[PDB]
Amino acid sequence: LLAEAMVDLGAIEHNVRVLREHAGHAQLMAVVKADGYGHGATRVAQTALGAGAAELGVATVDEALALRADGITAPVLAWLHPPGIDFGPALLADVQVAVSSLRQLDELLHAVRRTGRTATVTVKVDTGLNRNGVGPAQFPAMLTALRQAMAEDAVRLRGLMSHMVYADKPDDSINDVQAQRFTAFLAQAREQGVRFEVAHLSNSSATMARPDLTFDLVRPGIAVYGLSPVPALGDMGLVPAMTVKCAVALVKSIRAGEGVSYGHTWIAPRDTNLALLPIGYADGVFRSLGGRLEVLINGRRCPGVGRICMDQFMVDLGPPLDVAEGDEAILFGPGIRGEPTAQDWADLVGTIHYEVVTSPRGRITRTYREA
Amino acid sequence: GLLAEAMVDLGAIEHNVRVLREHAGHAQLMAVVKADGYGHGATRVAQTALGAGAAELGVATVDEALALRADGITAPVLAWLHPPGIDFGPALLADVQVAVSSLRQLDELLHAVRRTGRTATVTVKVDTGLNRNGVGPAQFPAMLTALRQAMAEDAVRLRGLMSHMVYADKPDDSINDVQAQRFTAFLAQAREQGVRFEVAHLSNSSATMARPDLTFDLVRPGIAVYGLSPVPALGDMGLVPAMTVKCAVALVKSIRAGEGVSYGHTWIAPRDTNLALLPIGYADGVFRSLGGRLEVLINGRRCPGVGRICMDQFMVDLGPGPLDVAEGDEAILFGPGIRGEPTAQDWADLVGTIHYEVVTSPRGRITRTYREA
Ligand SMILES: Cc1ncc(COP(=O)(O)O)c(/C=[NH+]/[C@@H]2CONC2=O)c1O
Ligand SMILES: Cc1ncc(COP(=O)(O)O)c(C[NH2+]c2conc2O)c1O
Ligand SMILES: [Ca+2]
Ligand SMILES: [Cl-]
Ligand SMILES: [Cl-]
Ligand SMILES: [Cl-]
Repeated sequence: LLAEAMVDLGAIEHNVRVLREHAGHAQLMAVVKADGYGHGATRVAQTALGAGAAELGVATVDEALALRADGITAPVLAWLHPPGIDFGPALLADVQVAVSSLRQLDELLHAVRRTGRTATVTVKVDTGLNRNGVGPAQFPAMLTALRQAMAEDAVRLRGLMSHMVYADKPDDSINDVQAQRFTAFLAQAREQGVRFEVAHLSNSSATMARPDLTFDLVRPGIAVYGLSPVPALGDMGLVPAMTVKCAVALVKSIRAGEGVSYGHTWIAPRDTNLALLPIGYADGVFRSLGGRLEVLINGRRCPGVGRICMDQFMVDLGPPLDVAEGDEAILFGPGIRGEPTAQDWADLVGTIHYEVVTSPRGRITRTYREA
Repeated sequence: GLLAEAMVDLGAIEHNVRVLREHAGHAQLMAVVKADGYGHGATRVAQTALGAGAAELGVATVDEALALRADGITAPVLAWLHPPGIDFGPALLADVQVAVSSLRQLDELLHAVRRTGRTATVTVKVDTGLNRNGVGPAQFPAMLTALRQAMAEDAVRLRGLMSHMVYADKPDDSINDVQAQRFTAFLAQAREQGVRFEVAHLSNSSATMARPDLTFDLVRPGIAVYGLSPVPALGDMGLVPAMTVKCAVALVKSIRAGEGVSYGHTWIAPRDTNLALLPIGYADGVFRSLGGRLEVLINGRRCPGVGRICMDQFMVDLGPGPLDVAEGDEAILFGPGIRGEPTAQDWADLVGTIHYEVVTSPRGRITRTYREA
């Protein structure tokens, strides 16, 4: 292969087992939206379920239907629905739907009547993010509609959910505030004669660092992929599952004073040897990494030199060569062999590793190492 | 009923190709459609460019060429980036032109000619200063002697000499003239050794539009085909950006002064206002670093992003004025600018990159669609 994003399903399994230890008695919903954060939703889901995850979480019904089409029968919850969605296919495919407004509930109920299939409903409430959750003042009307719908077997009241303002800051008191607001939502439900089967608030950071805030289920995403939910703490016992690598396509001699790549932004201070790596920013190698990233080749760090192009970049091998055409360059991975990590890229680019792992594409073929 | 789309206006593609052809003068035009047409769709852009006067197509890899051929493209296609040890046989059998950048690569190609019995239509990619891949002056004489023997037995047709410019976006710089002179030197070496190339090409979009004095037999523009200016400091250069990225407004909501929005509450409302949720994010190619910087166009008005861009969504501020946005309305993230929307260059400026990277970013939920010419 020209380049690959190898997903170690053994690491996925390890991470899920670590998360289950932190979750204690709470069931685990593995979040595999965005094609498993770039790792492959279906393969990650299968591995996570086999390692004891109880359920799957995705953003869209489309993502849930793709899992269903691949043979996944485990519970799948979808929580982001565009205007105009037809909930009918979700119902016929036994996809759970989280509603975040009375309009969405009414839409879902019309679909229940049309398909004849009871909806397994979760309600998504806002406890601070201020995105699409139902707000406190609108919750009672939703409870009343839900209770009436439940009283005619139109819905099963499965879940109450909300999402944390901090993905990476377990010590901030907004975590505590959100949990208290969540408890207050549950008290509202009680006052309106409504009981949810399960309630869940926790992302990876809360699961691993705020077990005192865990409700009935946890909903980890980033930690399933082995990426630290609190980077300042280190790897938190997780193993990043994605390794991005590519073959050395060319080894070329350069004389001192020669410029390299567009604009000649790098000029060789010495006679040296370069490696051409045939992936670039159209493949997810952020152009801002130019002149800052390093790769690992035959156990040695080799720094990028010159601009990242659309489909290639150069690294400096130094001055007799220990690298041949066809040898493997590791761009990032768990770090086991000394390679950079997704967090290293995030630091260089000014982003977070979530964005790093949803970047590889194009010539970077996704592959799998079995557990 | 798409949640989001990258709408490619093929009438813009046609316009841009006709503009490039005018600038090309006496030269023919090879449309560069690598990286899936710079994210615009290699096959659809290729078909349009060919109908608007493009003579040939250029891609990086044989794989890209084979995808065009599989889609029914029969026009000339040149591929110029090959991994070591490639089997060139499939390229030969699919009538893919091959640019070689080393003597070793020529040997691989001739080995494939021997195995398949199919003549290779060869271009030599020479190094005139980029120092990436390309045959250097030291190796070119040996290359010519080898090509002459291969041509004599009809193992190769010697189609092309090519090189690539160090500056994609600065036509005035003297290195452009230096590279053109080095390129002429390669051509003169070939002529003196009795090796005739049918065509020579050096010009990218920048050179094609701004340095007609440096044009050889073909020009090889990419970025300007997609309407993106090859010299941003000169403006749109008469081109029309062909990609419009847009999405449906998923939610409109009011918020109160003092409330934070999105992860980390990095934006706190200074006043009561209305927000819209746009259901695409950085996994769809909306660079996270756009957060708190970008604006979108909704019903003719600029609406700034507020709070962090999430994996699959972000919020924009509609303001506290009379609400003129409904769920299901169209929000334009970038486009040619005709309606006052931001451009890809605007994104490039905000995040510190180039529009080349902007247009190869949209993906995921952003479905590629086409408006016919
Ligand atoms: C051999 C060759 N010839 C013409 C073009 C077309 O170049 P542009 O007209 O400037 O788009 C390209 C494309 N180069 C891409 C652009 O971004 N970075 C790159 O490496 C090319 O590799
Ligand atoms: C409803 C819901 N529940 C759990 C998780 C899992 O969160 P995490 O453990 O931090 O990966 C997410 C993921 N949210 C994001 C990741 O990147 N941008 C985002 O908006 C989520 O939307
Ligand atoms: Ca409307
Ligand atoms: Cl959501
Ligand atoms: Cl929310
Ligand atoms: Cl050579």
